[PDB]
Amino acid sequence: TTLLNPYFGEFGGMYVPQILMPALNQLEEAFVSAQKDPEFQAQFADLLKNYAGRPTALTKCQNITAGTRTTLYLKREDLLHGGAHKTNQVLGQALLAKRMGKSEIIAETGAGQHGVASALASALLGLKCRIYMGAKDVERQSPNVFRMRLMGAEVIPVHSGSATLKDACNEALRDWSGSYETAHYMLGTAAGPHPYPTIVREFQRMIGEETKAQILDKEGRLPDAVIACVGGGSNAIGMFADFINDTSVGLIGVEPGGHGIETGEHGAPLKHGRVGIYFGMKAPMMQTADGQIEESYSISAGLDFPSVGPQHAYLNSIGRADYVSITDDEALEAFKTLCRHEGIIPALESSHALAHALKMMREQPEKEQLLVVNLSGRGDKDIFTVHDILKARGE
Amino acid sequence: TTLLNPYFGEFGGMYVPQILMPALNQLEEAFVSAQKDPEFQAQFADLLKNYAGRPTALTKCQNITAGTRTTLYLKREDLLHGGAHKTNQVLGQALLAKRMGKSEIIAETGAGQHGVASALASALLGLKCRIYMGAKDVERQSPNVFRMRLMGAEVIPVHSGSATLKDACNEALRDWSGSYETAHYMLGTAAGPHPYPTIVREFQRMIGEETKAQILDKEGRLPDAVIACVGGGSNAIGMFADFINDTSVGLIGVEPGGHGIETGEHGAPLKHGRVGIYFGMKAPMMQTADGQIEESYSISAGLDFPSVGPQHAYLNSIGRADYVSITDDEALEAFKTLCRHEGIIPALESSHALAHALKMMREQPEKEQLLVVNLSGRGDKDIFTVHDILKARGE
Amino acid sequence: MERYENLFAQLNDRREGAFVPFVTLGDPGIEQSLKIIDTLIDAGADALELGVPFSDPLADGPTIQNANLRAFAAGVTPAQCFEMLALIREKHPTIPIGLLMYANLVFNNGIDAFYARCEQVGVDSVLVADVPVEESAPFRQAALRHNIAPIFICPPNADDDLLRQVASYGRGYTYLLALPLHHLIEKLKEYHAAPALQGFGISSPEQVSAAVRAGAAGAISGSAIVKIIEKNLASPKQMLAELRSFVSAMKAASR
Amino acid sequence: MERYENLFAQLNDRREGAFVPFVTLGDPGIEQSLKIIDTLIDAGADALELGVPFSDPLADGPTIQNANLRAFAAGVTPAQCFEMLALIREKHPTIPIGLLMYANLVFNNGIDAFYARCEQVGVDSVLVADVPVEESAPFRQAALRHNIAPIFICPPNADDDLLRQVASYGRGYTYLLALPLHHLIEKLKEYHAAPALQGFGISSPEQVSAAVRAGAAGAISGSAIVKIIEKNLASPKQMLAELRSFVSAMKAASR
Repeated sequence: TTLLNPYFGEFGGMYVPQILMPALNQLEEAFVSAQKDPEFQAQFADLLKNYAGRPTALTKCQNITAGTRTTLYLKREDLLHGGAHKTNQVLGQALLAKRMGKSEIIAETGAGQHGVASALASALLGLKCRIYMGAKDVERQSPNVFRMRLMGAEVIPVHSGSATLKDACNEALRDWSGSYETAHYMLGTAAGPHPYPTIVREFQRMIGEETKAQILDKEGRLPDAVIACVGGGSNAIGMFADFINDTSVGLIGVEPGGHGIETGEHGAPLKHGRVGIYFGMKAPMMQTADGQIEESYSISAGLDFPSVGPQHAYLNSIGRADYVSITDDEALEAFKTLCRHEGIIPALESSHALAHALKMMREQPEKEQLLVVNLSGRGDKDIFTVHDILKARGE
Repeated sequence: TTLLNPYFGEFGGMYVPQILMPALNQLEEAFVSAQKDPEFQAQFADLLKNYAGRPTALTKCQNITAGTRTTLYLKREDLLHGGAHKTNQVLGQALLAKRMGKSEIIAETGAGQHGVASALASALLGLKCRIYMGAKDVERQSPNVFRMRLMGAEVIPVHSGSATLKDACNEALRDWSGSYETAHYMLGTAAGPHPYPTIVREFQRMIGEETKAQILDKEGRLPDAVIACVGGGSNAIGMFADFINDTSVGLIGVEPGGHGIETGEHGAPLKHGRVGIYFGMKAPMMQTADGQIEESYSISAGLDFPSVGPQHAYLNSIGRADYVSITDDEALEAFKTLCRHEGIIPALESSHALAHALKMMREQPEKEQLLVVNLSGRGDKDIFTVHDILKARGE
Repeated sequence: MERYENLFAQLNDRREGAFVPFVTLGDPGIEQSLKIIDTLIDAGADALELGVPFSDPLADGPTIQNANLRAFAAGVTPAQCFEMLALIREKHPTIPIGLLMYANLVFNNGIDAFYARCEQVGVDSVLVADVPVEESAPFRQAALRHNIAPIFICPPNADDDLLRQVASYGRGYTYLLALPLHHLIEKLKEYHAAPALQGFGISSPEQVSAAVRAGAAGAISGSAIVKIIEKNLASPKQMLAELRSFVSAMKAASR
Repeated sequence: MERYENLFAQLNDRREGAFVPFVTLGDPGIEQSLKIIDTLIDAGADALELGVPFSDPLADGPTIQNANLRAFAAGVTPAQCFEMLALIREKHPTIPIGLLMYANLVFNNGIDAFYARCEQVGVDSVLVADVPVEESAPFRQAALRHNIAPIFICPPNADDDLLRQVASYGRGYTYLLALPLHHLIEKLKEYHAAPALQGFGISSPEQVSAAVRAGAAGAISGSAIVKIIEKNLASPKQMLAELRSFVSAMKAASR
């Protein structure tokens, strides 16, 4: 028995051990109470505005579109405190945890960005924060690990299984099943058991709300399409949510194609996966033929979630949103193009969304179209990764 | 013959080879015209708002001041596009250059931040950009050099003299004396020959203008002091300018003390220098007894300007502003304190200003005082520097 | 479940509790696993609980996590597990066999086809670790259509409304994992639940006797068996001897 | 400047232009520099322009930048330069000696005291490279109070208003560095400027004759001498021979 529908069509649900269900129900109830509470909204809005930097700018990109009939805007989540959209929702979840009377935060992270976001939110609000991280990911992300420790977070390396996100996530859930009386589990994307897909969307929907008001002010019309990259799906659903009922607005999610879909090394479960049950939810996922969960691959570690949020699977199935893929090489080129012609260094994650926009513009250069790309993060974190690849190509 | 006074009391002037004076006079005239031109102001304001992210937030720091009667705010220039206040004025100078019909940008950089700012501004506005940099600085800042090249800037290493800022600056001036017909020299701080101290201030004064309006809205009164770190002086004069006539507002500039003033390895020319003539201006500088120019030292490479802007020397002499120093160790501690209790990673430059505020609070914890610190930049660039020092201390 | 009904009637006629070891199928290799299971049965295990190796065991501690890794290392697949199960049943026709599964392995090729395959090889019960009662309808309905008992875990943080659903939805036995045990056992008896087996950290002969005396129909040793495997990997002959001594001590403790 | 007046009167009586080499004092060492200067004078230099090594030569090309580095490497200081100047004058009482300075070396211990020290050692003129005429008042006033000629550079991008100020403020000679040369020379003659020396890239005997024929009273070789030093660092004996041959060729070209 839940207050909210845990399913989006057939996708979603609460597929967790029985022991965890009191924790999810207590969370759903606190969320519903908080959503109706003007005091909660005013505190949340105050942190977003005076600490994180909202509202973010909507930047027109004339240089990139010259000689076409495409007008392109970037929603500048790279200007948010912390350098990525993740900040919006960790601040909401951290306030929610305080409202529930919790004093500890549990999180898991792969590339480290959700680790950093969880740690800065816990430092600000006086929460004790422990972060589980795969030992293979710990080695590869010493910058982000140091950041987390500077901010007072305990980083618990996990020496189990494949030492990747999966062991940590599973260790984080196990931790939470014992500690949920005092601790809140801060899930990092719009996936997982209900009510997390719903909560993470609602704490990201200001992205699309600001974008609607800002585009109406600057162009007097809604865009023809909004384009966002899709890992687990939080920045995309944050951009999409306020446009869902505006059926003339295309919604385009971009998954990583890796080296190519045909090669097998990619991260597009929504379009090349199979419905399964994992991580508390029923959703398209990448799995072997006898049902083991596969790792997704992408030059952008931030898009390596082996599934996708259930609301995206639902939007695809009814035809409200379209999901495409973009390869590593297409993403790097869009990265270089933005640096050179606008002076913005984008995250390699966000470069997938930009690359698809550049493709829509370049394939049909006389098509008149107003596009918005959600620039979900800045790419200072990717400077070394891009450099090594550009050197290995004699560039 | 100039339109504006090139002196602040006895400091300032235009001490350049005769060949360069037409270039400075043409620049002063274009600036004065642009200042009166509502069209120029609206274009500048539009770039600041829709591309750079202005206005920046004013963040209250309750966690840091708990158990004292200090209220502390941070003016969040770390949230500006590019991660530092430098962006404000390169956008102004790049627009000014276009207004003059120039198509090339010349700049010099040490730690690389002004190089990056000049390159992003030139990329945005379609200018060709060449950057002179000391070969010793090129080695130590491969990240920033790569950034500059990604943004289309030519980075000209200088194999002369001490291979530091000085050879590049001198090479940049020499370049400009030949090319000023088509090229604009984008000086990086509020120093140099007139009219650069005046121009750089006016293209940074929105920092203090926003701060005044934001503090009046949030507290209903002006601060007791505004505190800013001082390298060449642009972020400080940007914060100070709109408060100069509010004589109840203390103005506090913070210079690097390095390992300590008594050791000789520091960067506080304003308080431990001697008036001289260098870099086109008469100002306090660090010099040997027979008048050679010394290098300044600081853990923060961004504060290593061997002189200071002439308006700061003037404000000190009449007693309108006070200038103190802060050592490396005091700055690192303030760095750690902000990370741990507010979730903001500050630039080591800005950590000097924060450290002095923390000292004012801690030495007199029952003094009621409203302080604003100009958080001039974010410290992702300093993460490795801080890490190596913390490791070399067993921490 | 019919095997379970027979099992518990005989055990009641002897004033005796059930002892149920858990092992992962195929750990540390297929042939050694089959030997382990035969050893546990000869030493007096009343029933078996068997795990199928899964990539993301979200409800499992580290001891079982490593057990799954060894089985994966040895090339064990779901299909191989089912061949193992047909062989175990052919050799031991009366012992109840319960599977501990994760939902995706059940769902992968069709929920109904998974329970049909359990019925064919002679499995008696299935516990899906990450399906709570609130989501269990398609699983328990497929279980009942193929004469498989659906097992549910009754957690420590359980409340009265969960107790009625577990008592009403489960068959075979109730997996017992706050509220004083004794109460839990009498409430479940009140609601006519399947017999309760205590499964939380049963690792010494004394806990086995404490559970049976407290009202439980027996005890499940959730990981103590897997530890003995992990201790004696380098000497299969010593592994078996330690398993036979531990199990026969636990079984003695239930009379 | 009185030495300059005498110099130019004699040169006019011989229908002859002046050739003025530039070197950095103390390059590549104190003793070798004194030998270089004696060599340039014996070979027919009419006057000298001498640089004092400064840390930040903001108006100097790379050839002179390196010359300063060598002098610094050899421990040369301003005080040592002034001792060198007293020695040069004692050995050559009639040759005009001009200094090329940067403002901070002039300003460091007092503007008036610097020009007093120039007068004491017998320096005839001072050019401060980074003081434009607009900022020159305290420098030229101190120069005139100590009978030092202030030298100004008349740049290529010069205009008529600058021409009148250079003609009015300078003494000794005018340093010539758009506008057709010939015009510049007649305009300066119109305003009664000190005699103009051409100083832009004079490196062959032909430019020397071209400058004198175009109206200039002579030519300053701004860096060609310093190159010969830099070419022959390893063989001081060859350095001197190349210097004596170059200078005597340039001087021949001015008659």
